Amino acid sequence: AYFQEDVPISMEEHYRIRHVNIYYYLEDDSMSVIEPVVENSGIPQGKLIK
Amino acid sequence: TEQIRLNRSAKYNLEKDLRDKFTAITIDDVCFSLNNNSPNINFSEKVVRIEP
Amino acid sequence: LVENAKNFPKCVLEISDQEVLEWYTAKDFIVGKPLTILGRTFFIYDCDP
Amino acid sequence: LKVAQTRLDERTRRPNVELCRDMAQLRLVNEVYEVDETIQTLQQRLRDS
Amino acid sequence: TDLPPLSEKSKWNLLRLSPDYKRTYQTFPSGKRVSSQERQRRDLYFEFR
Amino acid sequence: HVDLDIYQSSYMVDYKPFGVTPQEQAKLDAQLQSKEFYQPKPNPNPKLEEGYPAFRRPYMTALDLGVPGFFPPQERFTTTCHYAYPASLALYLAQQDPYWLHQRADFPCLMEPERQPAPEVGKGYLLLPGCLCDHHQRVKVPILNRWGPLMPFYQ
Amino acid sequence: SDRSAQHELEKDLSDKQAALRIDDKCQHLRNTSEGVSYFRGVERVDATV
Amino acid sequence: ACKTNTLLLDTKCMDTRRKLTVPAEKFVPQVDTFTRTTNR
Amino acid sequence: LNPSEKIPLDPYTQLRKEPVRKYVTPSDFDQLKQFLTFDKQVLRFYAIWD
Repeated sequence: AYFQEDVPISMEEHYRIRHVNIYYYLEDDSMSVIEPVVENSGIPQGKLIK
Repeated sequence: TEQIRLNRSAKYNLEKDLRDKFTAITIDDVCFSLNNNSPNINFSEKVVRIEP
Repeated sequence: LVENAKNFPKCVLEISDQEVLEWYTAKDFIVGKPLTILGRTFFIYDCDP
Repeated sequence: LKVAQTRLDERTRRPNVELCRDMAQLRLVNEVYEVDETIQTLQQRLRDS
Repeated sequence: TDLPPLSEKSKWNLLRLSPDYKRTYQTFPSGKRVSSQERQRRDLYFEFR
Repeated sequence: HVDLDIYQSSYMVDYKPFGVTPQEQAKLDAQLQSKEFYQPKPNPNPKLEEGYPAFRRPYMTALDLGVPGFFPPQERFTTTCHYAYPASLALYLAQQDPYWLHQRADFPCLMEPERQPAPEVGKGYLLLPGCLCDHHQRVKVPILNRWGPLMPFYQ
Repeated sequence: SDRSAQHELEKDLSDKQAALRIDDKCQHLRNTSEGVSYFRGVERVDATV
Repeated sequence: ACKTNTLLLDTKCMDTRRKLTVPAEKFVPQVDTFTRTTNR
Repeated sequence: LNPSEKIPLDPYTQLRKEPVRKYVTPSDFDQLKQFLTFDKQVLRFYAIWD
């Protein structure tokens, strides 16, 4: 899935589209959300939600 | 909505079983149709596996 | 020629490949139909074996 | 419509000498045509409603 | 689901930066290979090394 | 035991009447038509040299990015039409399919079969039921429901 | 010669066997049977012999 | 009814054609249908 | 399962992509080949001017 963030105070863009993966663990009915690292994006990426 | 979901699951299992039944019937028809004077009649093959 | 022939100084520069769009060519010379060269309609009689 | 198209696809698989244009084949093609016309008529009446 | 469209700046830059976009031997408008000495002359056509 | 090219002077061996590869010949020739009959085409897509204002015709969002050759890809009897009693879909099919009845537009309920039982003798027709006649239309024409004797045993 | 005739008959029997199996499966299909889907185009595809 | 009449008549003619092949009228010898024929 | 959809791409990353440093070779129907293989061949067409 992808979610869109408005970005202010930037030269170029006024929106983002960050790519993220949602895992659903059947064993206990849990969920996790992880953002795979993009090469030169200045966002600190990784695991969005535990 | 939940009852509909349950019906979908039962239908899915039924279709799966129907597919295996059709394949088995086809194989049995081919086996029954064989005869001594038939093409593709061939000897055995040697392989030992023990697989349940 | 190119549509940009409007700003081409014909009074100085000769017509060249940088200004022509198409060339007269054997697709146009085919027997039985006329073809205009320099305002001469030049109907094609016939041709060689 | 689904079942008619499935029958036609399956009968396309017949072997070389058996790949025959039979009256059932003609009838199935016509049936697919008619089902499409029926769907179009129903959609027309829906828009009118 | 609501996304804003791209500007002309962005569209031109994406076309220039596309993985598939390619250039050629800098032909004439008519469609002829441009001479290497012509390209050597630093004028309307340049060199691409 | 003797050789015959001896009796050939240098004049002929020099002077005789005038008498690549075929694939090269076939390839080279298709490359001449590829020039001789070549015609340019508009190539309807904004290119880099035209500039920014040309890049406004195709509308795209960030959804469309990534497609190869980056641009958005470009662009019999019907039952909707009113029909009377003898005109229907089956009447449209009444000739192409293995039945070969063709309407006679003068007398709408008189169809003609292509496969007639005896073309040497005069033609025969089939009659559609119902229908309607005006001004008595005096044509006495063959109609045939089956082929056989005039007085059958099994009727 | 007898071998040649029998070979021809054997090919004919095998082909009719496969064709009969396909035709049986087509005849016994039903409206909500397993493995029924859309096959748009088969009403126009015609590669008979 | 007329189509049935032929099929009833024709079955008679097929049936009467079994007056041949009687074991005393002909001598069919034994036949080896169950075989693996060797002309391959 | 619902029908799938295509995921939008990040315009910033597309802008930050590096270009195609390559080139495409031309045809070889040069004037040399045309001269060497089509010498001594001319076409004569009779015509009238009214």
